[PDB]
Amino acid sequence: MIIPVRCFTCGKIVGNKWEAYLGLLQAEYTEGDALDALGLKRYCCRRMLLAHVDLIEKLLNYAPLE
Amino acid sequence: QQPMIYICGECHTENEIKSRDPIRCRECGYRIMYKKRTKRLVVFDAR
Amino acid sequence: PPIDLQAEAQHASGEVEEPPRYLLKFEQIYLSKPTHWERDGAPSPMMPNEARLRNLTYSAPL
Amino acid sequence: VSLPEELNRVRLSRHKLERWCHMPFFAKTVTGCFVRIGIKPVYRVAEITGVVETAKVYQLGGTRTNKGLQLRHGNDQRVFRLEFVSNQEFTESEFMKWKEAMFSAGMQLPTLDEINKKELSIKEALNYKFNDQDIEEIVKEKERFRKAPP
Ligand SMILES: [Zn+2]
Ligand SMILES: [Zn+2]
Repeated sequence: MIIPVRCFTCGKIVGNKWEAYLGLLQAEYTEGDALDALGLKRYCCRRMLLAHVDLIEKLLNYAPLE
Repeated sequence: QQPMIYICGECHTENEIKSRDPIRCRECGYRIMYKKRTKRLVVFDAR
Repeated sequence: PPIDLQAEAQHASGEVEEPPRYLLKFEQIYLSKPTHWERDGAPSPMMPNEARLRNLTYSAPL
Repeated sequence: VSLPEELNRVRLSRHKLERWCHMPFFAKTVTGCFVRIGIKPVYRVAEITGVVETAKVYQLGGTRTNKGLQLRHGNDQRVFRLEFVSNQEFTESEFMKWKEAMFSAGMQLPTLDEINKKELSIKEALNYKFNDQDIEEIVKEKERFRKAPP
């Protein structure tokens, strides 16, 4: 829903890179290139961002609780 | 020591609904209301 | 089929009566949009989530 | 009434009159109360006579109202908005300013014991039970002056 804080398998923090990754994603970077730029080489870490679905963007569409 | 404050649905505004008072928002009169968070202590381990 | 009802002869006239008969035929049909009426009958739009939370039936009057 | 402290009971504070800005029979709730109105050292305790209508909508904290208030200071009576009234209580001199206004108008002065039946009306106006067909008229007041989408 929202970016996992840590890589499920290894424990590397991946929660502080989703916005960076989205910035990279604005450009024509392939999903692999963003990880390369962010320096995530083990596939355990790469799977974290490659497979993530940012649904929280949908969750914000709902009327707010002032 | 509650006048029994409830939170509206579509208004999101605290409305005072005392006992045997109809649950309707002061504004818009919508019939849906939600109880406010308990004032009782809430703590989690984050585990 | 349109209804054709004929009053049961009371035979009060002392003769074989030709009782009056009432006929009904259904014509145009209307369907409103989903409408929620508060207990007072005041009409308001019935939203699916309102019907869900109030355990109402998401229906429109015909 | 011969003591500047006692008029404060029938005085409308601002944290509570907003919560009574939509009380039914509002014209039965405010008529007779006293307020610390803003208009160098002159300030006035005004007499709330009636509720009138202004074409200017102003926000009274969170609520907004175009409603006007028929205030009077002995002889000077006119409309005011709920914008110059303050939550603070009556000082000694301001009550005398009101006495002087009553002395100059020839108008009869409130007896000390008379307040007991007026101060109790506010308690019932605060502790009012919202069980009747007030919802249409209460919701109509806000939609009249504030847009529908909020
Ligand atoms: Zn990893
Ligand atoms: Zn409401």
